[PDB]
Amino acid sequence: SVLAAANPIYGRYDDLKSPGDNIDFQTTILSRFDMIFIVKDDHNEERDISIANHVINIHTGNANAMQNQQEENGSEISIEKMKRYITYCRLKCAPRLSPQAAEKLSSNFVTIRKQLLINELESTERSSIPITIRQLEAIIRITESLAKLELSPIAQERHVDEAIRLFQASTMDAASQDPIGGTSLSEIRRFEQELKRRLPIGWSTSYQTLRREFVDTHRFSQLALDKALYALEKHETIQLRHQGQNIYRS
Amino acid sequence: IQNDFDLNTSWIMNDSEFPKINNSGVYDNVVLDVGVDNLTVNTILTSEFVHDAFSNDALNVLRGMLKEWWDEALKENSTADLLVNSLASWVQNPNAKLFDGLLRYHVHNLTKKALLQLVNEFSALGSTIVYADRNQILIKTNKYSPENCYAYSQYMMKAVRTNPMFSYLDLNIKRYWDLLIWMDKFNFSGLACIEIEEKENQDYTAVSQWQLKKFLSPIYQPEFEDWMMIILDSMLKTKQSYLKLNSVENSLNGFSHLFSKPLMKRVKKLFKNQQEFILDPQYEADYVIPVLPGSHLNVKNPLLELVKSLCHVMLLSKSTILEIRTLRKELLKIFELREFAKVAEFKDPSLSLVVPDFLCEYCFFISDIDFCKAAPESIFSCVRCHKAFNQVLLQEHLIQKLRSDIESYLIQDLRCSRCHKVKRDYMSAHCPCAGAWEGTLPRESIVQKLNVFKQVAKYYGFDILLSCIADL
Amino acid sequence: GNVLPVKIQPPLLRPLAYRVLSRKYGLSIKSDGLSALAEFVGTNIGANWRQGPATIKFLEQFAAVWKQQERGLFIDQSGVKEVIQEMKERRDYFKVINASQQQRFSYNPHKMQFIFVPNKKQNGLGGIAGFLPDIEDKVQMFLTRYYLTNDRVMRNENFQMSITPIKNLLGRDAQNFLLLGLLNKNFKGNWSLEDPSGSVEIDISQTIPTQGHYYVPGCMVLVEGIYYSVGNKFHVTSMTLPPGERREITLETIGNLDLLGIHGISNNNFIARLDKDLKIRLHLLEKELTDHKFVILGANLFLDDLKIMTALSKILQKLNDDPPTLLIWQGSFTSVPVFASMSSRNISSSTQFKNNFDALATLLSRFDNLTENTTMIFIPGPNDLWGSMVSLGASGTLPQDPIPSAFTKKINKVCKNVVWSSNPTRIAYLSQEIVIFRDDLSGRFKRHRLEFPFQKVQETRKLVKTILDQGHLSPFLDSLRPISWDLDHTLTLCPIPSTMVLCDTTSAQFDLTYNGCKVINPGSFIHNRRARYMEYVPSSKKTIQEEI
Amino acid sequence: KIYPKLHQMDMDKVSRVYADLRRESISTGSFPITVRHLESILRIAESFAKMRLSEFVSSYDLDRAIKVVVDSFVDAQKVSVRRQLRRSFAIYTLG
Ligand SMILES: [Zn+2]
Ligand SMILES: [Zn+2]
Repeated sequence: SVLAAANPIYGRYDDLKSPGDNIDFQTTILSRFDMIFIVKDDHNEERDISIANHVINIHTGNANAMQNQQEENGSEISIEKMKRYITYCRLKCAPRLSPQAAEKLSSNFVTIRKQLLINELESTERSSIPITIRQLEAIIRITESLAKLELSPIAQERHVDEAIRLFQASTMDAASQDPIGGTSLSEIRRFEQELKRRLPIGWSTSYQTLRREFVDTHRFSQLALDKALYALEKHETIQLRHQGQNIYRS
Repeated sequence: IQNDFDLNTSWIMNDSEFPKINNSGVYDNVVLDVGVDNLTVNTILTSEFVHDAFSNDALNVLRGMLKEWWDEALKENSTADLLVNSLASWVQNPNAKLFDGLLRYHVHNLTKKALLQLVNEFSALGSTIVYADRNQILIKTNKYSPENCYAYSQYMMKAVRTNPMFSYLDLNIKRYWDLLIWMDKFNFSGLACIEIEEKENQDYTAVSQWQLKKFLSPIYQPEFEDWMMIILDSMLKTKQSYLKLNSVENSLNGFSHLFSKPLMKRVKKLFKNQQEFILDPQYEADYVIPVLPGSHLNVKNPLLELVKSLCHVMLLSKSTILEIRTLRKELLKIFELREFAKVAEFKDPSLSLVVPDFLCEYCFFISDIDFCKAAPESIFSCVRCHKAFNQVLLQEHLIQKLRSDIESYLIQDLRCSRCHKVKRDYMSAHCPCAGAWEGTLPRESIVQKLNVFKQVAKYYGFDILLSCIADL
Repeated sequence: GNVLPVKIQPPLLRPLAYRVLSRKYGLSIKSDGLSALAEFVGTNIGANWRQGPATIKFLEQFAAVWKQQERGLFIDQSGVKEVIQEMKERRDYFKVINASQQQRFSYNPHKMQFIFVPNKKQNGLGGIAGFLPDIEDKVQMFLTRYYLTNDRVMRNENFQMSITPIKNLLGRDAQNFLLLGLLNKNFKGNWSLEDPSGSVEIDISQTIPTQGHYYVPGCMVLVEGIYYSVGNKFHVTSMTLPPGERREITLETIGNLDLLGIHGISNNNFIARLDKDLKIRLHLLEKELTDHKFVILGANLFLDDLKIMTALSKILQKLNDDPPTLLIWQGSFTSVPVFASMSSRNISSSTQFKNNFDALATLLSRFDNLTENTTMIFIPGPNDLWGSMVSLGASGTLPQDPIPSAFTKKINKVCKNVVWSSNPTRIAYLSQEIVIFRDDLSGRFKRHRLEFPFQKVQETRKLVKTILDQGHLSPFLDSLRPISWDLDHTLTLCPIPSTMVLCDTTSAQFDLTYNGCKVINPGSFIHNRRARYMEYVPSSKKTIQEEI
Repeated sequence: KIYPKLHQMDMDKVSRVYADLRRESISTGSFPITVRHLESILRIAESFAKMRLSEFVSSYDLDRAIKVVVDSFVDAQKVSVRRQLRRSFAIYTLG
């Protein structure tokens, strides 16, 4: 099994730049990998305070005590015991699937494949991170490993849900991470003009009414939904409450 | 249809909070205290797709009705005057017929927009807004001497009045501030003159309103009230000296040098005496920490909070930060503490519990009321008139606030962890991406609110509220 | 002790206790148990230390009394209590309970078994705020409702064709399918079905629904149609609510659980069951049931207008001579909602509400027979103190709090048996389970009825059929009727009580019965210059009486 | 021979300094700042302890290290904001 560490071009990911020209790996090499995680840096000063606290604690003056309690309270096991347990589990158990899990995996794969096609037809370029039958085999292997952890001779929905969750995380973090890469913008400014004009601060309107109005006009549904959720992404005058019905203007 | 419960109507029913602007700091320039009147009527007279809209035809009809009311009231009609005065209370009170919550929300939003427009107009000229409210506005004046703001303040008054948006507003000046130390509505101290006079030096009187002093030890409050007056005198002296000479301002730079050594010696003596007399049984009366409603901090050494408050008052200078920090470190060196310790950080010793828009029938006067921070003998009486308020009404309003809070918590929405998108399904394990749902209203907030409600109901005698609590 | 008690020496009684309680049966006798046996011997001084059979047989009776309590491996100061139980072993057995104290029972789909939930009141502190539900409860509530409905569907005799999950509809088309789920509106504004797997859209243009039901958003519906992958439209050809089940077949799947257990309760440690005493209690109920009659009144009896007081005085005059067992008053007791008072010149709303109950204590002073012999039940209506104070007389939260104690300080003293409960309340008889629920149903199901593109006795038939097939008291979403996140289990018709008191001011009176359950429909207390109240005989017979 | 030991250091001061350097930085300019600079400050403090042949880090060494690090960070900015940042960061290296 291969565990690889890499850095993107231009150091930081530079999300303003397109995903296509941020990764220099071809499609062939990426397909063999099946768990790719993008570790982006962030700044909110709270995670930063927590990390600073953790490092100042993890200096040798303090951790040498605290970590010891982890073997005294039963929270963590030593490395050698973990090695023995993992080799024992590797030798002994080898789980198997069940038809309900197979149906769930099939439906999930169809869903993600259709979502990839949906992104591709809009972006009008090939995806930099592909989704293939290799990925279905990958989810199957993840489920089998999850069942293998507890020595279960059969794999069930409990492990399948966790495997699907991990795959969805590793998919939405890298592949479906802003697929647009940033009618053109002419309708965007036109659409920004009307909502400022027709909807003042403090009042609200139903989503159905606006969708009907701007499908009756030239904007159509494809342009409106993206514009609506990006005006939300701007997050300085548009707020959603009460499910997807109440379009509140903050 | 009105019998059925609806989310939008419930949200527009309980959203009666009126925001305010407060820019704390230390000011050496002159500040004008003004009051605004007849705001609601001016807002009403002045200014299909939107489902939350109130019927515009009715709005125009009532605008014309109020216009003819004003016209008839101008020509010596007492009845029209009283009717105009009672129009606002008619708008607020649901007991009156032909009442619609949409109309009240419309008027409230329009009033907020008008207030922000007025703030924009005021800031257009040379000004700095310190405090904003439905009833009081504090404006910082660029000039230095109160005697030189007569025609200037009159000019802003006239210019504001001539604006068509503000034709029906009534504006009045109450006080002139020579030197102000402002951090909160209930926490300020400074030198003020009532009205500027001609050819004669104005009368200057010092005021001090500080609920913070109420949380100190009974034996150190005299020290607080002495040292605060001393530092205010030093600040006035240094500003006068600078004005005599002619983000930094030299009016105040160099004021802590006057009292540093006596303060150091006094703090040493106080620490020694507290060390010697803290464990004595008969001296334990004066070291008892008082308890007040809204208090949440548990702490041990009183002198530490005394010096923390004394330093936090000075820290509001915003222009002599380094000097104050040096003095704070020097003071903390008497204790065996360090500069950036968590124990040496000042916090708010009291919480807040505000009831929006309490109505005095004797004045048609509308104002908020804070049950925790405000001083006594003002919760039970109106601000303008000295008429006692009904008590069971206060308890009923408090219980309405509590029940509205509980309902709002119950009907809240859910938000994902990683992304902040809202839940759009009636039953789903988690977000399509990573993360799990969390409530928009945290549980600890409402728990703390119920705790402070319990404290309030325990401090005063409110048996209806206690019965309401006990039924949960 | 006896007439001539003798003070014993504990050492010489120790062997007699120890042998019997440590070698034949019993274990771990404490010192307090020894003292209790010592005083019991003091009550059996007759020829003791020389009398064999009686002492040992009374110890065997002690075992037969104390084995059933907990597990009986210790005897504390309660030894005197079991002695008193021995003496006492040498209408009751009925209970009334509200939604606040109903036992909590979760459901697990993968194990097909209900699971008891520890009560937050009993193990937690609860000093400051213990009634606030947690975040995920509302997430799991609809899941639990769907689980119960799916289990009911799967247990049907006809269904052994098989349903299909929503998410499995992606890869197939031009084929018929069967599926069920929550019916509602999407954010866009179309009709959609929801499943834990996923959601799809609905085509209605050619749908023939099964008549006799109120197809309302928020209700589980069985959907049959053809998928189309050209878009996402599921062209429905027929729609029908899931069928219901009878009480006996429902219970037999869980044996006889002590959900509404009065004789015994379950806990996190173990599960409980009982069926031997059920027939005994049934035959006990079969006798003197005509004597144990209980009478209810109409809805919305207002305590401010003189006419209601006059009619109530006449009713109490007729009812004083023959006091029934239970007398239930339902509906709001004030004709105007109570809220914050903006006027200090007139009488406050709270004071008026308090005075509206004081006069009742005076009117009950002249009916000492009814006060003495009959218990009192009071149920809040739509605009009582707690609800109308926030909802202003409109609909609100269903688990309504009881009438505050500060406003009923004279009813509890004048009368000896007064009970205030929630809007839904449960009474447990010897062999009967009855729930009482006061709200408006006919208008709610009339205004929000779904429109299908294409003599008053039938409306109540449809209402009863829908409310029983759906098996929930509030078949509506969170937009219309907000429900507390945890207490929703109290609104579920999983135990399907024997008799239900459907109080509806908007529906005519009726006495229907269906699916093994009998429903009564009390009307408004006063109508068209007449007063009406109805009494139910526990022998499945009803009587309606009126006094002008 | 000499090995310094680090026990009595201001957790809050250094943590808030690191938080402040995470602030500004790429959010306002272009210089990158990461956790490595925290360990850099700590190593500089240890070196200053080594200067005196002392086995334990005192407060003066931490003050000198933080002064050096903040000075090196400040003097690598555009002349438009150097004065503003110099007056802003004057509270941690007060001395
Ligand atoms: Zn007044
Ligand atoms: Zn998410």
